[PDB]
Amino acid sequence: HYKVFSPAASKVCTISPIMGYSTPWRYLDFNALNLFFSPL
Amino acid sequence: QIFLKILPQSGPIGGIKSMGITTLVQYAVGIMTVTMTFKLGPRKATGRWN
Repeated sequence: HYKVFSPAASKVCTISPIMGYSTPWRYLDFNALNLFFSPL
Repeated sequence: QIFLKILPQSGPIGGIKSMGITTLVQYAVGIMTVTMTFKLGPRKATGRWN
């Protein structure tokens, strides 16, 4: 399912309520330096 | 071994009044420059985690 992510807001919230879409797809994330270098 | 000394120089001998055998007061200075080469071996490879 493609779902619509949209919570309700009015305690500190964002400038305006946020909205987006959630997809059935997963994606790869390797945005970190420690993943490529061992401590040695 | 590198041996260094100052070649002695004789004092005046002649018509001067009983000078006698002497040596000229001489001392040496210089710059001694030493160059040594060292063969160097690469660091051994490491596969540790830490």
